[PDB]
Amino acid sequence: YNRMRAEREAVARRHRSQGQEEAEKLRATADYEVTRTLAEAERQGRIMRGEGDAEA
Amino acid sequence: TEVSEAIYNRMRAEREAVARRHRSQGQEEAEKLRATADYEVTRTLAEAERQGRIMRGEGDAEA
Amino acid sequence: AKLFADAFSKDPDFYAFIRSLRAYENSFSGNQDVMVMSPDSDFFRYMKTP
Amino acid sequence: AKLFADAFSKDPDFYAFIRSLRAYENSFSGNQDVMVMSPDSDFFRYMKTP
Amino acid sequence: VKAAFDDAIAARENEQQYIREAEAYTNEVQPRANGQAQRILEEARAYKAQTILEAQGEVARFAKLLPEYKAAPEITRERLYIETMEKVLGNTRKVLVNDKGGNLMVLPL
Amino acid sequence: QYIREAEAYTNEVQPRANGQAQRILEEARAYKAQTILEAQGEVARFAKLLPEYKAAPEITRERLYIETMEKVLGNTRKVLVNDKGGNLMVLPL
Amino acid sequence: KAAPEITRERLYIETMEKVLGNTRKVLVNDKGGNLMVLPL
Repeated sequence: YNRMRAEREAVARRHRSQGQEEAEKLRATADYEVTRTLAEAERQGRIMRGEGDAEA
Repeated sequence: TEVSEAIYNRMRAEREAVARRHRSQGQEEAEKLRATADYEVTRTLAEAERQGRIMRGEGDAEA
Repeated sequence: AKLFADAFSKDPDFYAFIRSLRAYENSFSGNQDVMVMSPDSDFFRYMKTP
Repeated sequence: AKLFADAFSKDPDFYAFIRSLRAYENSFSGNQDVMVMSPDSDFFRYMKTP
Repeated sequence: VKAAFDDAIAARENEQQYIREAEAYTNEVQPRANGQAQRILEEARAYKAQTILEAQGEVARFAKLLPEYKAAPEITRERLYIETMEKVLGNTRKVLVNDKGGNLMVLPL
Repeated sequence: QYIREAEAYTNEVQPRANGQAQRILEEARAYKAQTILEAQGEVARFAKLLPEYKAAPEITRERLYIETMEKVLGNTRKVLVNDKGGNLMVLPL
Repeated sequence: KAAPEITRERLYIETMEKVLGNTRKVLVNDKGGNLMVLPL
């Protein structure tokens, strides 16, 4: 009974691991996308600032 | 028993995401409105500042 | 690198001027630095009665 | 070492430039050091009136 | 061993919920980013307008001032000079030690 | 027990590092994207500026020079003392 | 190899800016011949 309990818990950990691993991966790719969107916006602002400088 | 108990937890999470999206979506719209508003405010404030400089320069030149 | 090189490969001296000035502002940004200048310097050439 | 050698062997001078610069950043990172420069230094050549 | 059995069934369900949390995070952080983008962009627009308007005003002051100087350059130069100098001299700790005096100490706190 | 105990531990860490490894990569990719984007903007801003300078290089150099100096000078402590007296102590902390 | 001068200058200014901005500086005239370190 003790030995059967130990192997049953290993399957539970695998599931948890997978879920935790999947969650991390999902958050990782989402952060990349957010960084891209913010970087793109910052690039457009520079152009606008340059126009003012040139005109000024 | 335990199956149904954990099934309810999953259904609650789905609802949260949907609700979270709505609230987050609304905040985005509000943020854009405030952003343009601030721009116009700065514009008006800067427009007056230009008129002020002219007046200030005129006085100095006269003096 | 490529982008910067191309963009600046037309007027390198001007790029050095702008980029150098930018570095100065960010370098001395902190208020924990001292600059022991002289009054006879070129920048302060307008502090002498015309 | 083998890997590094062949790679850098191509351009030895360029490897010295980047590697040396990297070392400076990794060395002077801390805020417990001082750099007593001058205005005559070539880095501050643009600090003088154009 | 019955206890461990239900725990494994709960694990599978726990995998699916974590996904939803990550999914919600992505569906919540991404809209936020879009809002933060329109803010910085609007700020840039203001910057352009601001400098342009400020430049115009300063230009106008210079224009007016210019002929006045061309009439009496020396008089204008002396007045403007003294006025500027007086301000800086009255906002700093001066010494006025004769040329003779050499070595000094800065004493930076 | 120990065998099974340590077996589970080894199993556990394995996917744990995978997520970390994938995350690290994603972070690197984001940096790359930002770098490229930042370059473009700077180049664009520079480009526009350039023709203006071509018209009045002396005035442009002067204005920009005074603007920068004023900023740095305004923050750092100044002395403005005769260079002839080339003896000084720094007294740092 | 395409643009050594332009890329070399950028790297130099870039690196310099970092170290310079993270360290104390004096900038006293080169003519100066005396200075006291006063360390711990």
